[PDB]
Amino acid sequence: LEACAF
Amino acid sequence: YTRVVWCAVGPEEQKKCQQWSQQSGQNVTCATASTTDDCIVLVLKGEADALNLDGGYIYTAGKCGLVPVLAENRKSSKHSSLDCVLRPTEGYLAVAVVKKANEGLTWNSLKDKKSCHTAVDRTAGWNIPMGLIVNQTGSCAFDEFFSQSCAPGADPKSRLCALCAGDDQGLDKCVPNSKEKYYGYTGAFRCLAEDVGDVAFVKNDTVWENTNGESTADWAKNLKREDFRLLCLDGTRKPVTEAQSCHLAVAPNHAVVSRSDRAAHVEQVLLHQQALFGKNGKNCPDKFCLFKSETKNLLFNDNTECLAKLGGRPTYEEYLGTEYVTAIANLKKCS
Ligand SMILES: *[C@@H]1O[C@H](CO)[C@@H](O[C@@H]2O[C@H](CO)[C@@H](O)[C@H](O)[C@H]2NC(C)=O)[C@H](O)[C@H]1NC(C)=O
Ligand SMILES: *[C@@H]1O[C@H](CO)[C@@H](O[C@@H]2O[C@H](CO)[C@@H](O)[C@H](O)[C@H]2NC(C)=O)[C@H](O)[C@H]1NC(C)=O
Ligand SMILES: *[C@@H]1O[C@H](CO)[C@@H](O)[C@H](O)[C@H]1NC(C)=O
Ligand SMILES: N=NC(=O)c1ccncc1
Ligand SMILES: [Fe+3]
Ligand SMILES: [Zn+2]
Ligand SMILES: [Zn+2]
Repeated sequence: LEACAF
Repeated sequence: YTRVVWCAVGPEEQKKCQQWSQQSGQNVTCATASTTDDCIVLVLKGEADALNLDGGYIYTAGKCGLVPVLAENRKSSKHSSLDCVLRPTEGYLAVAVVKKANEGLTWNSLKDKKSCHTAVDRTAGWNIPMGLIVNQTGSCAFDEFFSQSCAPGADPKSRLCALCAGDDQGLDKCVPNSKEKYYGYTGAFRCLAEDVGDVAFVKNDTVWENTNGESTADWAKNLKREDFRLLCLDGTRKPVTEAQSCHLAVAPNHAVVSRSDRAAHVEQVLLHQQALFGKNGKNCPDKFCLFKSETKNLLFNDNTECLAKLGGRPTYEEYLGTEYVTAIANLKKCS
């Protein structure tokens, strides 16, 4: 729950 | 002003987007991708400005810095002298739907049945039901709860795609765009109507718009609401007239998102665009209707009355609401 999933 | 580049998902949204582009006098132009995720990538790259997203995608895009601009607002339940654009959005009801004739089926007997989901990662068709199911079964093996499913976006060779049918030619089986016969709200409900699946996870609004003549489409034109039942969380079954007391959750309305960068300009143009092609819009139905595409829900849900302004300049988390946000968080722990 933090990094942009791309 | 400059142009706004809309991102269409799949060839049918592309074609509709191009009609709109033409009618807007290139004020709106189009970029097209094979999936919503791909469209979110184009926007992030700055090649596209915006698109309308389901809550589950608003979450994805939000983690990436994209922001809610305007939300879809439909036929207000209550009486409101307030213009549609200013009215608060009410959220839609996520429901699990089955055939009345499928007599033994309740929420408590869903294990090993066949499921129809709008698409992986979406609010009503996916996040809500699997979140609920993972929690109740105390297992992250949501890929093995149902014997077979059509969940556009899952591995095409997996059980989750087994029930998906692809396009006219049987190509693109399980892709998450309208080419997949059982994609999205209507496609998942069709999956159920044709008895490919035992239950469909859509929203209340979908049952009504495709039954009792509300849809002239060949697969739906003869469907009747009495033949369908909603599955409540307490194990009971109810007529599709009781969604208010038999839904899985209330879901945040789809919303247009864009780069924080372009949020203001995107909002400008859309307000003007709907004044032109929206409901009672200057050029709708005469020249083009942004919110129509024949129950196919292209670019925007067909039941959309207008795109409404968002009170409180909300973050994607505030737009989605903390409850739904944690719901998604927990479900993603599973992967
Ligand atoms: C579930 O969906 C249907 C259709 O979207 C809702 O009925 C629409 O409701 C409006 C305003 O409340 C009526 O003016 C329309 O006539 C209804 N549509 C149709 C096709 O009948 C229905 O109220 C919804 N149920 C709940 C609990 O929200
Ligand atoms: C599944 O259960 C999880 C965790 O039990 C839920 O997440 C919790 O939500 C409550 C109610 O909103 C919050 O107060 C808690 O802080 C959350 N806890 C955790 C562990 O994160 C989630 O609501 C459930 N999933 C769904 C969709 O119902
Ligand atoms: C195009 O954009 C300009 C500038 O905002 C506006 O004046 C005009 O009405 C738009 N035309 C159409 C058809 O959208
Ligand atoms: N984003 N907000 C909503 O759509 C909404 C969410 C929950 N209840 C009412 C409205
Ligand atoms: Fe949705
Ligand atoms: Zn409720
Ligand atoms: Zn805020």
